[PDB]
Amino acid sequence: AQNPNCNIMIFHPTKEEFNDFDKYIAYMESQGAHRAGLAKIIPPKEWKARETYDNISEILIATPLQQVASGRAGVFTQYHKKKKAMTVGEYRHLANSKKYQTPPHQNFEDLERKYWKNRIYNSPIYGADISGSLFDENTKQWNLGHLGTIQDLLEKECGVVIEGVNTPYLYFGMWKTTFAWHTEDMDLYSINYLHLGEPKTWYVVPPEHGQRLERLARELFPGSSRGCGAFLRHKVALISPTVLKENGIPFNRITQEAGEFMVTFPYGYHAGFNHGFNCAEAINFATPRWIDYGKMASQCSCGEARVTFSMDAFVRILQPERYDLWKRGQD
Ligand SMILES: O=C(O)CNC(=O)C(=O)O
Ligand SMILES: [Mg+2]
Ligand code: NI
Ligand SMILES: [Zn+2]
Repeated sequence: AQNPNCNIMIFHPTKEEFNDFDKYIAYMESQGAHRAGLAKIIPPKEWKARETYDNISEILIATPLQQVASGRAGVFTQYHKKKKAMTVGEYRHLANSKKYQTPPHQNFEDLERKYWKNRIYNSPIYGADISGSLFDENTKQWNLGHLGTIQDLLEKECGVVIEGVNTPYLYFGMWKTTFAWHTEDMDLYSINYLHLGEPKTWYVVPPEHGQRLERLARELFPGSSRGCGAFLRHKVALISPTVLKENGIPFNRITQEAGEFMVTFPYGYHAGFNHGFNCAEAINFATPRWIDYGKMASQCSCGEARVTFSMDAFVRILQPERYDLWKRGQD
């Protein structure tokens, strides 16, 4: 078996290898990359997502989210308070302010220490989940707005034709902005490109060990666990690397820099934080190997996780028994 310790793998495709997205994903899996839950892909040196970022300040963040924490430094939840709209130029100036900017630090490890020590004491503002793309339409390779759709993958593998669409989302981050522990909707893949700015640190649990993270989460967030059988779908819980190590949970970490892709694999739990002002683009995707994970994915029926139009069809086709109760949660 390839990559039996489930290490995060880093790939350096040539421009020739960068032509066929599906083929490259299947290659990475042939090398065991999925066992980690996360891989890094460094694009060929000749490739570019777009010519410049010089004109992005006019994008609107309609609903910036203030991420307010509760708990202790290593075990906390976050709630998202909605704020007034602001442009990306306004948000960048806020991120660079004395109140919100990245502190002085020695290197990524010192910064990671400072994040886990101090995150809970601040409420950074995250411009998350903004439909749109920053890839130039002329970028033909690994353009996250031109990928084959999940509905077309389900049709090709299973014959069934369903409604729904599959589009990217932009994320504008600042120091301490945080993504809670989660897998993707319907345990899909994700791909994330860091267009610009400061890094993003990721933590990941191997898919084969995801249930160990779930059992710890039930112990650490026991009222949330009684409220919902899949409360990590709410995307609010944080657990630090120190706490994961104290509880024997297998995990890995890696820092993504501007210009780099990350792929998350089906049922790869991940969490992380931004080092400073940045912009990422991400989208979900499927391969044939996902189908079985989609059939088995947990679902939030408490009603909190409240997810897309397109996920309806996935549930209806892959999980017809759940259909009914999951749509009672979503209506
Ligand atoms: O970048 C972020 O805030 C969150 N992104 C993801 O969880 C992802 O790409 O799967
Ligand atoms: Mg603009
Ligand atoms: Ni994700
Ligand atoms: Zn729920």
